[PDB]
Amino acid sequence: EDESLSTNIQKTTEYSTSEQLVQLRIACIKLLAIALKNEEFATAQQGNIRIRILAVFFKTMLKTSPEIINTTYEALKGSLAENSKLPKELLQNGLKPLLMNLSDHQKLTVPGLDALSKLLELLIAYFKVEIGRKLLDHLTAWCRVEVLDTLFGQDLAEQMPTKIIVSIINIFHLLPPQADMFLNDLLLKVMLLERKLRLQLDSPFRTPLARYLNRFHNPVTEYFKKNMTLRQLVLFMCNIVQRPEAKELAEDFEKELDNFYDFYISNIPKNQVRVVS
Repeated sequence: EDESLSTNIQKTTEYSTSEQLVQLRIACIKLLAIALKNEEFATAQQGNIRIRILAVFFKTMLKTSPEIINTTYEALKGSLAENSKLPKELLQNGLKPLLMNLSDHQKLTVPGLDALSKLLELLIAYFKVEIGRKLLDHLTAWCRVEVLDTLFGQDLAEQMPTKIIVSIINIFHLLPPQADMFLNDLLLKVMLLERKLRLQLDSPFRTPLARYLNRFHNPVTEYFKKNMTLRQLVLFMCNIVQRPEAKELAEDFEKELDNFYDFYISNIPKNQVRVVS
């Protein structure tokens, strides 16, 4: 009910003006991106006028509509080719409400984490990899027992904690490539969450974990070779590799079958009680 209109108010009309408003917002975003792609037309005019619309581009990554999010992500990835150091103040104001939403609030949203991923496809302002610790803290606080007791009795694809956990696992894919000490914790937590929901087939959060695993995919082969006595890890990895979102983890396994052969052949006579496994 503010200055977007002249005579067509929005407190008595729904879906007749909201779609037109969304199309108007994405059209203005496309026009600003096309104008910003032109040199000396919006770049060197008035000094900081591209900063004034990059603040708009960071302010529009909090709308709940995914279409506006995808459009402004296309605008950012088309407009940040002409990057500069001079943006240093709006980064402490653009991605700041989302990172403050990420804190000890315990009520995260799905398009908020979607916009967090779309902003997380950059490499600046989160050089400290401590976002993963808060993400695992929120993941452990979303896979509790009391919230999973609300999951009892219904399905597992229309529930809000399932979508939140899927988004949390999904934004582990775009983390900075440091020494991922959150590999073992994340893998054990997803396997314990699958065992606690007692599902032994395809699960909702195996596709974001496959997108996490095929990205690094060098230490996960050694983590797999260090744990082959676990039946559930073998079933989990054999279901992950067949997914089309793990096209490079598949060829990482095809050149290591003989190591698996020598492992199982040399480890049969040590036990001789779990040979069928």
